[PDB]
Amino acid sequence: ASATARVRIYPLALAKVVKHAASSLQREVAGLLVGKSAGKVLEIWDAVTGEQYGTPLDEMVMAKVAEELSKSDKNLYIVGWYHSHPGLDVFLSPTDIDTQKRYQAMFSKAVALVVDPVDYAKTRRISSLKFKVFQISKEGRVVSLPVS
Repeated sequence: ASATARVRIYPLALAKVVKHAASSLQREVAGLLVGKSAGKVLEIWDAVTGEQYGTPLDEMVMAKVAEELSKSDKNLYIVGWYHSHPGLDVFLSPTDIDTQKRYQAMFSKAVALVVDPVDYAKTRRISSLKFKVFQISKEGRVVSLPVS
């Protein structure tokens, strides 16, 4: 359906995304996914961001993400992004589609992890996490990828 067949999100990455998203329920937070492909499987090993957590400048976002990237594993690379949409359920907005298309122009296997962390933050159970991982097909459809 799209360039990447499926995705494996390592627990430390998922933890980082969820902590960010769940710590910031008033905001549609974002960051980068760090990992590597292994054939048709895209591995998400880590996540970084230049955004603030919680209740809160491009110049600060750039510094912070550069600092995080400087500490990242040199055998890994940017494989996508995440975006939280508290209370909106899980889909790519029109804006998100544009962004994802831009990511894919940088790296054809890039993916978009969308999370709605409201229920997780209420229940404190990962099984209440609402998320999907998306890519955009050539013909412009939003495709939801298998995730382990």
